[PDB]
Amino acid sequence: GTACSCGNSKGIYWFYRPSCPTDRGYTGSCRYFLGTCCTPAD
Repeated sequence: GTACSCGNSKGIYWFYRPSCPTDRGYTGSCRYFLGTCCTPAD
C-alpha cells in the first residue's frame, strides 16, 4: 500500500477499498482518487 494523508495525518492507501478491514484498528477513512485511505496509518 501507498502512503496517504487525510489532511494533517498519515494513513494507508487501499486500492479499491471503500470499506476498511476489521482485522485492523482504523477509526476514520478518506475517499481516495482510485481507492481509499484508512487511518490511522497501521
